[PDB]
Amino acid sequence: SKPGVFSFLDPLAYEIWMCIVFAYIGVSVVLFLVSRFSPYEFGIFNSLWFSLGAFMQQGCDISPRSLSGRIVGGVWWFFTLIIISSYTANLAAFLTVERMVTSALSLSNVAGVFYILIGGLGLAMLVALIEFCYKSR
Amino acid sequence: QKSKPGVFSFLDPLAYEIWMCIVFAYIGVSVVLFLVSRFSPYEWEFGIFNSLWFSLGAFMQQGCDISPRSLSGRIVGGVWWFFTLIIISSYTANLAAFLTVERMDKTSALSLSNVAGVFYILIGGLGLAMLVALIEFCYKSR
Amino acid sequence: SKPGVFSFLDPLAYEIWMCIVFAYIGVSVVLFLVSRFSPYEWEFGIFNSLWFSLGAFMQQGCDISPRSLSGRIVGGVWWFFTLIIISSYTANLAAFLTVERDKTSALSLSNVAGVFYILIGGLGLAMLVALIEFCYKSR
Amino acid sequence: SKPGVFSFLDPLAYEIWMCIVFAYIGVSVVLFLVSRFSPYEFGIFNSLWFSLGAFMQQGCDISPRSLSGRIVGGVWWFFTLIIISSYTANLAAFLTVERMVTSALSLSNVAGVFYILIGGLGLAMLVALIEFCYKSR
Amino acid sequence: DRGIQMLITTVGAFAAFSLMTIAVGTDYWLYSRGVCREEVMTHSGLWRTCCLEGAFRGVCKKIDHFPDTAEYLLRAVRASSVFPILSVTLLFFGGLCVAASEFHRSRHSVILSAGIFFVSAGLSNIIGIIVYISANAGSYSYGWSFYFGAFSFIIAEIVGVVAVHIYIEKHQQLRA
Amino acid sequence: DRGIQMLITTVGAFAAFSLMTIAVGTDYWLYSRGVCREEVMTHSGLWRTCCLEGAFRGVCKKIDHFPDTAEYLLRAVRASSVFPILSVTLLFFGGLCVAASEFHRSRHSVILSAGIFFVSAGLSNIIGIIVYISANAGSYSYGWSFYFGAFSFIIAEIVGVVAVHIYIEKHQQLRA
Amino acid sequence: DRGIQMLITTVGAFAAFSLMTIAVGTDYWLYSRGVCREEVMTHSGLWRTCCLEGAFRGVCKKIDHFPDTAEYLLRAVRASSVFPILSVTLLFFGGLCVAASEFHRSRHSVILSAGIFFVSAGLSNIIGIIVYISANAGSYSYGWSFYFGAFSFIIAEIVGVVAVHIYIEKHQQLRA
Amino acid sequence: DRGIQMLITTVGAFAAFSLMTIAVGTDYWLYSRGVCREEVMTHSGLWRTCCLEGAFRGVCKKIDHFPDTAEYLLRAVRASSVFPILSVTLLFFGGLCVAASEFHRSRHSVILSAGIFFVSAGLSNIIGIIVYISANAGSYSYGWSFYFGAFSFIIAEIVGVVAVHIYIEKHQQLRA
Ligand SMILES: CCCCCCCC/C=C/CCCCCCCC(=O)OC[C@H](O)CO
Ligand SMILES: CCCCCCCC/C=C/CCCCCCCC(=O)OC[C@H](O)CO
Ligand SMILES: CCCCCCCC/C=C\CCCCCCCC(=O)OC[C@H](O)CO
Ligand SMILES: CCCCCCCC/C=C\CCCCCCCC(=O)OC[C@H](O)CO
Ligand SMILES: CCCCCCCCCCCCCCCC(=O)O
Ligand SMILES: CCCCCCCCCCCCCCCC(=O)O
Ligand SMILES: CCCCCCCCCCCCCCCC(=O)O
Ligand SMILES: CCCCCCCCCCCCCCCC(=O)O
Repeated sequence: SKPGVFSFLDPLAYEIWMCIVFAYIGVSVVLFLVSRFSPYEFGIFNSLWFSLGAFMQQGCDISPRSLSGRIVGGVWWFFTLIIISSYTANLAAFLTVERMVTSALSLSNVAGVFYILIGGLGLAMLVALIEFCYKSR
Repeated sequence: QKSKPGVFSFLDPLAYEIWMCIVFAYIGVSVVLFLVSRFSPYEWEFGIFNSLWFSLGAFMQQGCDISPRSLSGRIVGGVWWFFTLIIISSYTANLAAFLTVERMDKTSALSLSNVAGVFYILIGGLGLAMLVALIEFCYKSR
Repeated sequence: SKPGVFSFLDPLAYEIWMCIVFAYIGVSVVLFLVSRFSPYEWEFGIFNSLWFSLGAFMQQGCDISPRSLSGRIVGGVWWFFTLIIISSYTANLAAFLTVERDKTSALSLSNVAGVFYILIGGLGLAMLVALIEFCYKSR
Repeated sequence: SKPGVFSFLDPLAYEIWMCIVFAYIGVSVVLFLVSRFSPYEFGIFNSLWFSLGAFMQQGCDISPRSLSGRIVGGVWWFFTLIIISSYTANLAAFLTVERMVTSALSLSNVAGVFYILIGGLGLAMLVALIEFCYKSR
Repeated sequence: DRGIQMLITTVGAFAAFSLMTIAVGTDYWLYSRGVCREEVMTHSGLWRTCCLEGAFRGVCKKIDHFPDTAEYLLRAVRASSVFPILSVTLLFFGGLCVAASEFHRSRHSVILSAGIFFVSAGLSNIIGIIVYISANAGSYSYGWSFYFGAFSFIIAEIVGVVAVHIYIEKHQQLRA
Repeated sequence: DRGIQMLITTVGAFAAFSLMTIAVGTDYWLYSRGVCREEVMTHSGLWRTCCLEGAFRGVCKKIDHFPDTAEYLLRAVRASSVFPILSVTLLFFGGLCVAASEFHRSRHSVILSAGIFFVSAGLSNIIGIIVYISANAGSYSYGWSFYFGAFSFIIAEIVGVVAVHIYIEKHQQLRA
Repeated sequence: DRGIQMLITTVGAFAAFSLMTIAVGTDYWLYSRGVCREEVMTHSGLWRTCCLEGAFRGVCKKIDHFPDTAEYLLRAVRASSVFPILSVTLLFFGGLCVAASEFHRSRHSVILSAGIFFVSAGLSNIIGIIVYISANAGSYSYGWSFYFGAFSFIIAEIVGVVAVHIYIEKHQQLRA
Repeated sequence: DRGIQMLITTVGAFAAFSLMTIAVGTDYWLYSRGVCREEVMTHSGLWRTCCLEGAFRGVCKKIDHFPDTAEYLLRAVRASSVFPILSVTLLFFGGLCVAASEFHRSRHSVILSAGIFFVSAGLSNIIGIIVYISANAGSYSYGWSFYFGAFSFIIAEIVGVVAVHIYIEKHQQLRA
């Protein structure tokens, strides 16, 4: 069949994606909570940014310093490593069993990520305009 | 038939001995990084707790808030980086092998049952973190 | 089947590579725009935006991260894009190396020679640009 | 056959490994050179640390700021991404065509990385002692 | 914005509790093809399964939750719905703390404890969802009861964040 | 570089608009085997497909875009080619703002508006390309019309950056 | 915590040494099927293999380590078990340094030496384990002797850290 | 340490040049099984192949080389050994600059240019190695000529870094 727009999600079941989102929220909220009632800048917005960047195995501008922050961060790092490796491994499986049955990936079976990307850029520009107008008045 | 997925089946790509030696290597690296960073009396941020955090983050490929600056620290860091790269690639590669060829070819999406263990460890860690935060609070408030 | 100098591009179609380049430029420009015209603040000029985006795609992390909500949305979707695309590259390369269209060989220098040539070409270009910058700034 | 101690190098040919080492040196030296004769702390040792960390996709304490430094860094990043992906992909190939001819990998076919690790720790301790004695006298 | 913050907290606490209690009560978690006692389209919940069509339509039978330590524990935990119920309990206690805050303004920790209850309720909710889905695995769709549980989780986490902000701002303002 | 910046902006605005309009008009997007009525080599644009060798050489015919809701939406969007046209519209408005900025020196935002329009044109352009490619493949080559679209995107983004720089410099010099 | 630090160091030094010495002595590293002379269940250490059920129950025999240069070196290193023995030696020297440090308060480096010895013992221990595992597999289970080795490693590393902390605190207080 | 730095620079320049020239001259790059004109063990270089045993032993021919734009260019570049020779040339010029430095201390850029030549020589060396290996691909082992080339690369890079450090320290010292 012709690949579907969001076919890049296929390696993991819908329930895994949904639970990833919930785990993301739970981690961000607990990191925020343990950081503000701890002896020794993880507000909620920065907690969400830390967690997002951790899941994408990207940069962190800040890492937790407390023991509780570091426990939260450490388990989220471990979860991320398993889940991303699982995505890659299962995608390799789907593509190897399809080749057994050029096989270069076509724009069509990653088109959804491009649409989400450009949608995000559009949304970002809109939010920038809104925030700017709000700060103007 | 197809063995229904176990909790902790996410550990299956690597033998139990590899996992236990990863944990020992982790401790050894953290302690040597601490040692070669400190006893040098020229300088004395790589205390033991920060050493453990640096090492953990290196293994999870999450990078760092601090990097070693000495030659000894950098040797330790460098070999731990190399070890990490080989081990994680090995995990991904062997998991791909297991998912492609059944050894008790349709290939199905991973189900929540295949990764449920990692979710339980995660939520366990969040619970533990909250408990430790309460304990720290009570200690430091008295 | 002689590998071919630029055979490392084979896992992804030519259209994906060209759209990656366009997405890269678009992301860099929007990150610059939503970081600047906000007159409340005015480090994410255009050159630094391009560097942030390049490092994000190569999964090399950053010297600077966006602090605004708009910058973080842009960064977040670019991070997600990067993750999917790179995983796709690795997965499809695993497919081609597993099934020929049965033993598996180690990759030979011929399979990755193109990447070496691009690397050494970049080093040569960098040295040339350094000389030019030096001569410009010294007069 | 029983796996060899350095069997973890098998996915890439010996010539690739050797050229990776040479490319590493060449990159580090050019980064150092373009950084010291550029208008606008990459001395030779920091250049060699930046490059090592880039190849291991383990981030950095410092990134180049000049155009020439960023070109060098960019091509080294690209090279790294292709080479690491190639390693993982070919290792997946070797392990799949074996399962098609214990599921889990054994300590024996990663034993070499453990030996290199502990060797490096020993060497690090030795260098620390040497440097300490040198700075003492 | 303390008035509005408290308004959001109270409304959200009530919303989370209502959604979670309805979800635990109602029987539209899963649309599958089982039997109320031939297989027909059903609609199961946490406790009962019911027929969606045909003669026995509207007839519901207690789920035989039961027909390997791990399988046993999962089946036990899913049978009793420990975690959905625990999340309902914690939401109730969080609501009690939020209500009690106004009637006792001397002590600060009341609203903080509200926040902590809500956060904990969300965590229990997550564990419940995972257990439920995993136990089912051992075609289909999810009903509106399932999504009521999910929305309860989201709202609970939001209310927890707002409660902790109230406590933080009280201590920040008073201390300085 | 103020004068030079404005010159680059104006020339670039015109160049981007011209390239994109030509691309949307001309019929050399794709080189493929088909029939404009055995199938011969042809060339297609967004609207017409035309044979370039044979008895019917130089003949053209309207593409039948409509010979799976996602497939339907893709077919609709690619049939209207709303995105290339929207890119041309936004380039037109950006050019108009650049022209107007020369008059209303009092209001800075005019040139900023130009900037934004150009940036947005670039985004719509990229969507266009993806949709186009995604719909076609659902051998061949790309003609000069396609590359005119691509170069339009690049120039549009460059001009957007330069325009925003002009506005930034205005609001910086004003502060000085 | 100075007194407590030294108490932990001394107790830990003794514990690590005792555990590692017992582990190297006792014969419950591996549980596997073999013959100490059909093959019965047995238990092996570093040197002796002994049957634990059958006619010859309680019988023991020297392992034949030597029944491919890398294989030869592995066999050699695992036959001598140089690394577990070296770990015991270094733990002994570390303990001796800890005892001596109580006397020569003038020379700080004594306790630092203790630290280093313990750390080094840990490393040799890990090499031992890897060599052991690598050689064996070239079903089964691990006995309490193996886990004594593992716990020795952990305690050795902890005591090394504490010793280095003592030395650091000495050179810090001295500077004050 | 300027005296020692200059000593290292001169000795290293000579060593790199000697090693690279020998490598480009000698004929022990590759041990394979070809023919000097049955297949026997040979020992090829950049220009000639020779028999290592049997009757025709000591007899050397010329590598055919020439016996698909990419394949053509690779074969051309490898046939002429452009890059090894270019690396020899650049090492020669670097040595000339290093020698000329002392006889003309007025101008600084001389040693800087020495460093740049050496760095460039190393890069050419790398390209040569890659081209050579890749061209061979289109059992075997590498001889001592190959490793002479490799060591030339390493030394060239180390001399380049020392030369640049001489220049940097001269400008740093004089400027301040
Ligand atoms: C410095 C602060 C660090 C604190 C944060 C570090 C967290 C990182 C690691 C988490 C995984 C740990 C748990 C690993 C899971 C063990 C599961 C297990 O043992 O399973 C037994 C097996 O399934 C029998 O059949
Ligand atoms: C801001 C500073 C950034 C500057 C540094 C960024 C470097 C990153 C990218 C390098 C790869 C670029 C070259 C990609 C290789 C193209 C090869 C190609 O087009 O091949 C044609 C094909 O093989 C026909 O058959
Ligand atoms: C910047 C300061 C310097 C940083 C510090 C340096 C750390 C290097 C880390 C990892 C690479 C080294 C590990 C790889 C060693 C190779 C092992 C090997 O060669 O084994 C194969 C053998 O040849 C059988 O063929
Ligand atoms: C504090 C941080 C602020 C947050 C910054 C925002 C960036 C979040 C990043 C990426 C996720 C977006 C990608 C996921 C898009 C969801 C749509 C989707 O996958 O569609 C599937 C479709 O429903 C078929 O069934
Ligand atoms: C930090 C974690 C957040 C990561 C964001 C990843 C994006 C998740 C998208 C999940 C959407 C769920 C839809 C499933 C797809 C389907 O079944 O068709
Ligand atoms: C650097 C630390 C990374 C985290 C490593 C996780 C350790 C997992 C648990 C190790 C113990 C043994 C687990 C394997 C048991 C089995 O299923 O056979
Ligand atoms: C974010 C920038 C990452 C670098 C991306 C590399 C781009 C490679 C070159 C793109 C042009 C087309 C290459 C494919 C040609 C082909 O072989 O068909
Ligand atoms: C930053 C780049 C450096 C990365 C270090 C990776 C280690 C390279 C090791 C190469 C050794 C060459 C031996 C090849 C193995 C063999 O053929 O048996």
